[PDB]
Amino acid sequence: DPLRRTGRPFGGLIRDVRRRYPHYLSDFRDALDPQCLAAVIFIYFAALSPAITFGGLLGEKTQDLIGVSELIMSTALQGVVFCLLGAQPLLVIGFSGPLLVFEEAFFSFCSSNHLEYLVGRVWIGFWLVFLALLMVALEGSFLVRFVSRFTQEIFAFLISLIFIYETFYKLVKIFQEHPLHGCKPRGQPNTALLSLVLMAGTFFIAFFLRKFKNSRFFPGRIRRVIGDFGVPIAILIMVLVDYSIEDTYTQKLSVPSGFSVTAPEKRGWVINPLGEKSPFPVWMMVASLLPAILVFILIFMETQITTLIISKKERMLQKGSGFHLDLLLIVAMGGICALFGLPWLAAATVRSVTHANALTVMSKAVAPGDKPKIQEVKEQRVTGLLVALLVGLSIVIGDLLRQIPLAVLFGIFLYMGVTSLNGIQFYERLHLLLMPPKHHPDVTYVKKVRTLRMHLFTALQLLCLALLWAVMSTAASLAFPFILILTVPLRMVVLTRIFTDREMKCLDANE
Amino acid sequence: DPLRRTGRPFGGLIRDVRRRYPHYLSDFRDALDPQCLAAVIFIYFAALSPAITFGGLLGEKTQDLIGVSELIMSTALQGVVFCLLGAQPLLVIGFSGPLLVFEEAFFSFCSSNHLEYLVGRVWIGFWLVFLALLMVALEGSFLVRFVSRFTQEIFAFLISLIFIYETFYKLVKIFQEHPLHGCPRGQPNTALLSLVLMAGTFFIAFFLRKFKNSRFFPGRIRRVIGDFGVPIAILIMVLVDYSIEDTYTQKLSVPSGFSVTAPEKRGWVINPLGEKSPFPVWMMVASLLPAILVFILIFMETQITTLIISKKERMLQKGSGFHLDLLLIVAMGGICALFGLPWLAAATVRSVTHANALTVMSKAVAPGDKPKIQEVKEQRVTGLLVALLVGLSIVIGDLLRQIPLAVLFGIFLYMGVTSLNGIQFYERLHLLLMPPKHHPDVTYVKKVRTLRMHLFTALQLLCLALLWAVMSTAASLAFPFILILTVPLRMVVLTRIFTDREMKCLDAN
Repeated sequence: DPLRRTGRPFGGLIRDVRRRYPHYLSDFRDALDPQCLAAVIFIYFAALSPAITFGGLLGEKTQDLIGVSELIMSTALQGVVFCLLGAQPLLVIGFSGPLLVFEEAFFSFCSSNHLEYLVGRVWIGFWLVFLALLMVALEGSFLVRFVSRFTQEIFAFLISLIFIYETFYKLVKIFQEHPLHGCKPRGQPNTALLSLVLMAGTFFIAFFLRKFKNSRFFPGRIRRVIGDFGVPIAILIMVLVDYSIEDTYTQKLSVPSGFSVTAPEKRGWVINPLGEKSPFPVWMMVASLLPAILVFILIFMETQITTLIISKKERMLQKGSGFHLDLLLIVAMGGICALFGLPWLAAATVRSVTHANALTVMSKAVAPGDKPKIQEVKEQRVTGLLVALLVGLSIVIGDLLRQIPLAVLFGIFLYMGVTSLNGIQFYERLHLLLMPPKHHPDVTYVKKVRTLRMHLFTALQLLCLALLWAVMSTAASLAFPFILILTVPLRMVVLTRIFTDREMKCLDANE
Repeated sequence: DPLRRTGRPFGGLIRDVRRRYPHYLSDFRDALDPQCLAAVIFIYFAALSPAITFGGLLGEKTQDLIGVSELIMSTALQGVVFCLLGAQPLLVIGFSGPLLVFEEAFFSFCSSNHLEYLVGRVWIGFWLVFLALLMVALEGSFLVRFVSRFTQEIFAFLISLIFIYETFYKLVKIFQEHPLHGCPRGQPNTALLSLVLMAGTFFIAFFLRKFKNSRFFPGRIRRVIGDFGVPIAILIMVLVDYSIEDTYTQKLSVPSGFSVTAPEKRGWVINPLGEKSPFPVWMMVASLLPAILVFILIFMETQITTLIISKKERMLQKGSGFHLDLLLIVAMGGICALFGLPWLAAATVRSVTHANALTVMSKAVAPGDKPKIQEVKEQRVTGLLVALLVGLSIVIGDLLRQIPLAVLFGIFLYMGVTSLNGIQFYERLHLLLMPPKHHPDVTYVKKVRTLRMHLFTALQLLCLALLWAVMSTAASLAFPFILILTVPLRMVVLTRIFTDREMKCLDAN
């Protein structure tokens, strides 16, 4: 039982480091497989594009204090260190929306009170390091055992839905800059339709090859190899198709040139903790505790729920996962990186899920029946390290990257968002709403539960998800982790009162 | 078996006419059931669009006014009289692909010279009447039994391939008139909007077809929504195009009012007596072979449709018809060819949709296996209400002028793709590249070796390749002649190569 209170200081840390580290050479040996190369190529773009997007947003919202170069360097360094010393290497760490919101709010607060920003974040990093050390010393990470399936699925569904909304929203903003009138550049013709065509083509080739992977045509080995390289082949085909056209203008991937600060005239690579230009007030040094607590809560909840979803019993993970030597590493790396002005990072749920299920191997079942189960996952320490190094050295190259339009990557992002949905029981119970009761499958939560007492569960969980989305989209979105935490007392009290014991045991269980 | 000879010249016609007409009142009375109205709606929506789009291609290709209006009024005129004075009033008389391919070639041939024209077409049409009368009098309708599965599936596959290829030829011809350069022969957003529209309509129709037989919704609503796939896709795409403010897209070209030979004096009737130049003898007395080829096409299509619809499994009590339908179709087409208009045949897809939409289901508490005997709503009303409603849609040209021309091509692609299901040539062609251990449990895979089955499929593909090659290059007016000599091939060569057991499971009725 990984989530057990030993009763001794650093007990969980020692248990994790003795459970995972013996299987070290096995991780580097398991990487010899053509599937690993496809996983690397698939995840490189999915880890590079959000870095550029969020770097541009952060640079425009912070007066070019933190930009694209800093975010790329931070992601590379933190990913390399984590994949070299982490307990669970199937995690992809990167910048996200809540971190951006917190950074912009802190910048506004610092500007309002005439305080330094980069110097101010150093003390937040120090307090994060102290809090992480205190929590690991007291082995307080055993509280994850109280996060049931009722909360692991709302979080996953909400994150995967936002990933799809923000992908359809990037095409409306293209159609709004080049409208169909007829006659960085603006108002060009044939651009919006070309972007739509490229995105649709990439997405449809992705599903076509995914379907062909599990088909009956061709020999087995060729079929599996071709089905593994679905995303790279789709990307290559659509990039070549766009390269053939010579006159129409399409937006293309842009990266900065040279490892340098975005604003070298007002910033350096090293921040003095006590003062840059004017001395830093003493009171803020001890009043910075609250933002540290808030960002610690954000990082902790995100990383722990992602690890919980990844380490389910259905997904055959055998080497083991560490709930203690993950938070310590992530928070310590963030606190150290804050001293150099680089941003903080947390595990990305959709990227981690995609990375995990792009390495699974499915067994060969009989012709009739349901979907064949999962045989193995094939985890290792090589893919994440390679992806981090590639993202780090994505600056020296970039004359090659300038030929890849953004429209092509939208299809890959839509494919990722759609594929990441399957596997959670909330989605299947949402499917069961439409079907008539005589067509329901022979699953364990429908035979022992009345049909009308499962739709009530689904409706309550949808209500919780809608409330969460409404709270996130309003002006005060910094309370989102607290609202996410508040569902646990809901399940332990209100759902216990409304439902009976047997229904609660059947509907949401460990397995 | 109706396909027997009694020695009497008109013996088959007499036997067939004294089999349904005595039951005229029975066929004409019981038509008040509400189940027929839904079938009529389905037939109208499944038959209106192919007629209008085929007429559009005729008008844009022939350079003579045979566009939309001519074909619609032809279909209505043929259908009304067929329903009144014809036996087996379940056949739907529609324009098919092979007739397009043949008459395009004939018009190209007559334009290569300068003395054939529509008057030459009329001289073609007269020989149809003569030859049909001769064959019905001689009672040669029994030749249907000599055309087994080996030829029907080749014909169907070739027709589907031609149907598919013509859709991808207009896309290539729309990226050339309006290229994709920067800043109607060049309008900017015309080349890609058409592709978007046709892809959208094809995908919507395909998804509705897949959803029809799914596990969602009560099932009656599911079947109703799945029935309206093509109309719903067409409506959605035409609304989407109407929402766009300023972008050139080609629309339908139906003429308003009754129009024929606009830059010419004479009316609908065509005079085969020297309108412009004297017509020599050997372009009307030797103008008989294309009549033979058209007769072969019509005869094969109509008789195979009648065989398909009148099987023992599709139980039928009133009676069948094998001679009078052919006589009526060919003679009436030949007579009406001198009013312009295209020769018209009986298509099987619409007919079987009529048959299974007018058929009562099992109506049993036991799990469903196949539709039981129940009753069949044999009527002469659901054909008339379809033909008249199709033919009166010529004063509504204002609404049809807003339809984009790419949605129709999406519908062509959908029909050509969905018509490939049900012919054993297609499943054998699929099996040609599966591993041998994954082959299904059909009857023609256990009793014959894999190599012999693949040899049969490869031998059946060479005939298709030869027909495709001869259909295009220069002898496009002789492709119905190879579909005739493909019967002696199976008669002698296939028997000499294959054994008796293999050519009883591979080629089975």
